[PDB]
Amino acid sequence: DLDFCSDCGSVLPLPGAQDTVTCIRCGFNINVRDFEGKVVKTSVVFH
Amino acid sequence: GSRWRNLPSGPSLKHLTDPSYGIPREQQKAALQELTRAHVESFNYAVHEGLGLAVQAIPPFEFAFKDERISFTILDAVISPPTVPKGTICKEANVYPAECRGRRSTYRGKLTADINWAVNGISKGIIKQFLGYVPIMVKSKLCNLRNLPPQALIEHHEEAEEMGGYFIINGIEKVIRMLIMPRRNFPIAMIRPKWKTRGPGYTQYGVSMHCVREEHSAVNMNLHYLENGTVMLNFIYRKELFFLPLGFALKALVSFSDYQIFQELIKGKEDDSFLRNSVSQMLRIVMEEGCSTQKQVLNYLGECFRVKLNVPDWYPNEQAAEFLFNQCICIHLKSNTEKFYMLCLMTRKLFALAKGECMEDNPDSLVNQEVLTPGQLFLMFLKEKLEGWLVSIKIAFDKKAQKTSVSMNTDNLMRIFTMGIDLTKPFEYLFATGNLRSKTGLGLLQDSGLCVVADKLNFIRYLSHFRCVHRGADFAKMRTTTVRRLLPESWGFLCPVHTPDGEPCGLMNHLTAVCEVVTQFVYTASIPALLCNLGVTPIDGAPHRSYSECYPVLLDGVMVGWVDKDLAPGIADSLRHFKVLREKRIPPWMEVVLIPMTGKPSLYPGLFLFTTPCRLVRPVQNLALGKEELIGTMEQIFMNVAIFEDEVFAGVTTHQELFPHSLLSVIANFIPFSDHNQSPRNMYQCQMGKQTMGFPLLTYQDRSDNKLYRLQTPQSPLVRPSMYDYYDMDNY
Amino acid sequence: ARWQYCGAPDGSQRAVLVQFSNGKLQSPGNMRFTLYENKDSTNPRKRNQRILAAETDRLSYVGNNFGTGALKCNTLCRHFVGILNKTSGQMEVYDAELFNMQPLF
Amino acid sequence: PPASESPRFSLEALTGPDTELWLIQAPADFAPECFNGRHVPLSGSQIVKGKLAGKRHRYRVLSSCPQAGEATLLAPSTEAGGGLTCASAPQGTLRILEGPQQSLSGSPLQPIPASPPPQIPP
Amino acid sequence: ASYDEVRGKWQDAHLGKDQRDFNMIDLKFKEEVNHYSNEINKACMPFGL
Amino acid sequence: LPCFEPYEFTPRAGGFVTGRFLTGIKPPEFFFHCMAGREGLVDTAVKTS
Amino acid sequence: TFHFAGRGEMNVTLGIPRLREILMVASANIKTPMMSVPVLNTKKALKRVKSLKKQLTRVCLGEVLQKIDVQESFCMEEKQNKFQVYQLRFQFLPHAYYQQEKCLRPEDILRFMETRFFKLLMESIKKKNNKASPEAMERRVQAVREIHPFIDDYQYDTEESLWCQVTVKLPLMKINFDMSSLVVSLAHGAVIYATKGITRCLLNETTNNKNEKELVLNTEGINLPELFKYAEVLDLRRLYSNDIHAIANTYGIEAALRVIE
Repeated sequence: DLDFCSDCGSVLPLPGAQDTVTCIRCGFNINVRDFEGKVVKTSVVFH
Repeated sequence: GSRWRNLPSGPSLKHLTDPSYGIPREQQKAALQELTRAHVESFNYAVHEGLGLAVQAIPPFEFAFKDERISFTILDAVISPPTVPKGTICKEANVYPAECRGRRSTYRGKLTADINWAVNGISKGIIKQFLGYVPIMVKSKLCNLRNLPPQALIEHHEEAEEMGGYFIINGIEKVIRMLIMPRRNFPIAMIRPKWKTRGPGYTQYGVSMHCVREEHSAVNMNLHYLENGTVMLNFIYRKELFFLPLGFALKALVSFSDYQIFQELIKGKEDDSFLRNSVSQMLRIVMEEGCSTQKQVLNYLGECFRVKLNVPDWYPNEQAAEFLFNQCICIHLKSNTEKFYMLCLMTRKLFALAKGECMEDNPDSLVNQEVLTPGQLFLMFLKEKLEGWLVSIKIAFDKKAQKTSVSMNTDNLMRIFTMGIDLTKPFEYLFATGNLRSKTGLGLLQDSGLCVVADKLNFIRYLSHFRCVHRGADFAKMRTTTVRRLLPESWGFLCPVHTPDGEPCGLMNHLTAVCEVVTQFVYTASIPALLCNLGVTPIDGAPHRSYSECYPVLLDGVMVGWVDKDLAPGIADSLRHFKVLREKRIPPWMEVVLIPMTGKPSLYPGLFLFTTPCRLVRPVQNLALGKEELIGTMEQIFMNVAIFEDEVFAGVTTHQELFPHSLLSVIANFIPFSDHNQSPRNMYQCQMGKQTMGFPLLTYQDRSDNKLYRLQTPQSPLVRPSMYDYYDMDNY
Repeated sequence: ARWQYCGAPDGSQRAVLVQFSNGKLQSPGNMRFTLYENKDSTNPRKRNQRILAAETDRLSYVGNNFGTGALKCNTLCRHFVGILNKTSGQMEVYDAELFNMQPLF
Repeated sequence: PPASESPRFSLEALTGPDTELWLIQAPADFAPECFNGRHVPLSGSQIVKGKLAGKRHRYRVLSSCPQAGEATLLAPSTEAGGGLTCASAPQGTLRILEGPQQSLSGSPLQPIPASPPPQIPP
Repeated sequence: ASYDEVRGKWQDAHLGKDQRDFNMIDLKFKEEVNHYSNEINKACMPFGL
Repeated sequence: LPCFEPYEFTPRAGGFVTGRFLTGIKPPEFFFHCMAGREGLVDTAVKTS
Repeated sequence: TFHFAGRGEMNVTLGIPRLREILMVASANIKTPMMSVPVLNTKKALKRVKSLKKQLTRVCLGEVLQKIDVQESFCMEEKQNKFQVYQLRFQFLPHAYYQQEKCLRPEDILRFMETRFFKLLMESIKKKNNKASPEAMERRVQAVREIHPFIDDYQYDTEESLWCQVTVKLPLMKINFDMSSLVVSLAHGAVIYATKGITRCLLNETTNNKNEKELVLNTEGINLPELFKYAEVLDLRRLYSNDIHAIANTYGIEAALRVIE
């Protein structure tokens, strides 16, 4: 779930803030309220 | 295989009583002679072509003062067969070894160099320097006995059946022993607790790789695996271990904007949701420090390291970074993009390990262990030692502005070239003792007992002494039995009854009788096209079925693409054909191992090829095509080998061992009725027989050796094993 | 499939294709491309050099047919284009050129 | 500089739903003219015997719909002043390979004589 | 069971990636076969020397 | 050992030598035997010291 | 030449080190204090002795946990784009399995789970940031949130008692750690209930061809004062330790000898 490609150059830094998310390279900013990437995790590993 | 097409069928004595006993033959014996192909073959290739590609990597060096860019370099260097200092009138200005033994002196060589005196850019001079001497392995392409027939031998009073391969330092005969080091250019997994404690958040896991170049110096890699989620690189240069996260390397390598990196280092496990997060996390924690573009990260790394790397304070901060990068990371490749893909495949394996999809490949078998020849050690010691001569000439030139004398710019070359930095002493030392007084471990972990004096008290002593791998003197005080118990795979590449019981028991093995180390390099020229003009898809193309199921195809240090589920066995069989028929530049020395996907924790899947030197290999017969075939250590584990004819089952088996006698070494093949005996007796005798006292040798006037035990009236023994003749032992 | 070969309509331009090594982009109906032909029409190592540099707002992609930065297939596997007409059932075959792209900072 | 190719390349030409776009791969040397007037499978793999200036060459070809849209065709645009734009996803891919000629599995097996019983006493 | 019963084959296989189950089958097999030795070296010496 | 199919069921794949010292042991079983001898002598020497 | 003796019965330090610690060290130092314990061969003894075994076992947390499941992201819709949340579930092994062995019930142990896990997790978050520096169940869970505001929710779903699901939220300033595995690094560390010192007590048969069939059980660990509470289903007269020091202070020195020998 990397913030993928339309305008920036790099990995878009984490939301991790109060405002909407820029880039470092070109500065193309996008809405902080877009991402809903839902993560799943570990499992049966204990017997 | 054709070499063993003439074994005797039951010995005889017809040959002790013929009119021809006594008159020297013309073609000296074949087998006995090739019994030491490896030693002289390597040293052969060393000095005639090895320091060819091994002087074209010493860095241009001299920088002394006055804004000068003098960069004097070696154009060529060579060695010439050993002649005599000009005698009063020496009739023949050549020296033969038999002379060197009598007078307790060495058997040397002549070293020459071509330095170009580029005066801040090529201006002046190419001065030849007489560096020093070097010893010469007898009967290489550098000793006067090169290519002589037997009579020309006995007239020189050297014994008729010479095999050579030793050096002569003051009469003694020293031999370099073959050691063992891991596989060449391979990502071998590993687990170990001792790693845990080097810093914070180290797990036990990781991968490894031993990388060696043409100009044979070596480097050792390591990628740990953090629990946090990041992956590191832990290498060492010039005796100090270094630290570097993965982000800096995968940015500094190729400009190649990162989403490339992510989408490529993620091959088809898209379902994961911790892997990709760890990936993105790396990519961020490398971005927000001081750097955005490629030159930027280079700038940063150089600014950090040029304090330790000790480059000239002339150069910019990025040049030193780049200099460092391609001197200690994935050397064998000599490019960048392939350095990238190598790092990629390494980490993919490391992950699929730590998550537990594969099985931890043993780093202790013979499936992952090969052999160092004396040529390697020799050449690499030499190439290290040249640098020291350059830097010493530097201080020799600095003594000028130090003594505040005339710090000259040119026409002082001759004088400033005699410092007293010769190469005699450092080489006489390495052999005189066996010690390795040096500055680089050259991949090795030890430095002593490297060449030990071959005795002459018998003929069995010699005939073994030249066929003896050993695993390094450091593994002796250890108590674990796992370093001695014969793994069931070493069948055919080591001898089970020949270990020298005592203190260095179990380790100081000897080779089998049907294995030959590989020492002829090939032109790796047209094989990738050959791969790709079949099913193999290009490396970064659009692979028609490119996802979780597809095999990488490494090539002795080169990614070449991917193959899919249907093809891999078809490709492996086709290359089987095109080796055995020996058709199109496909060497016979080649291994074609494909490891299928078990769906279960097992060996890492793949399909691997090699051509590199220094590997064990032994012939077998094929039941598909009549011809005989060569098998590498790695690809026995997936073959069916029928020992006797009575076993051969149609459709399931493929090979047929040549003769059953293979398993044993040669010495342990001179024992009679040896499957009846009990094993510890076999071993006791293979130790004993070397101790005995029989007919050592003919010329009792050549050698002033110290102790020669002789037995007046020896006799041929009546009950004999076939291989007593095939080596014509009866002369001794 | 009726197989008809036409060669190249001009002889110096095949069917140009663009494969980005980073997946599949979303609205490539917005992009403009830059084809580069080496003007030294004599030297067969330079007469044929093509640089497929792709200006995009996020990634400065570039494609080529040379070096370790190209696909060996362009040098070891030819590429064609098949134009199959569903009406009369004919495949139109030209020469086609693949190029692999890399985004420069 | 984008020039003027066949009007069968303009993106206005390929948008026909009755026309198909197909990407093909053949090794460095496959000369196309042999296939002329020949048939190529549209799904599955069929060995063909091509005649390139009389010589009989045989090739096994792959015919299947691609992994989803691996790449795009650039097609001359009339509105974009020659600036090249993307086409649709091609309807299929063709891999072409010369099927190995005269290769059996290996053979029937081969025997060896048996030594053991030697001369018994004189 | 067949002589290479794909079932038993796969079982022995997967457990080969463990220690304790493999040791269980090890010991069982051992003390299974070790009652042909007592019928070899007993119907033999010292009754037919 | 590189002579048998993976995961056979003959006890030969174990250590069940059958021949004796008056008729000869076959080629394969000659290897296992040596393994055992080596392990034994090692344990002896170490426990002695 | 390796022994063929030993049931699998916690064999203790072999070889010279035992000799050294007896003559050359003489320290407490013991690796496995396997005490000896006979049952005074009464009649009933059974309904008492097996319950005794059970209650003198020791079960920790890391034995009974079977699965962990996390779903951790996305916190923007909870009224505002705020501290990142964690969806979380535990799966144990079915009550029938352990229930026969350990004398345990899945509900009160769940109570201990909710009781301790949460002060525990607060400890764990604390140390991480330092190193980086039913209406009854309703009142339970809302007090959880009370004495720990960070803890948003808790749901012991009542039917199964074989699966629990919580839901948390803490600030997104600190960077994520092995959370999915910090549940694991705090699982093992916990022990539910255990007598002081002793862990392992087992039960087997005596010997008759040796002596008069005095049935024995097999304990491990030295806390003599505790053994007395069971006073009527064992033989506290023929009772010697493997330690040479646990009995030293409880019985004497003439006590020590026979056991030394």
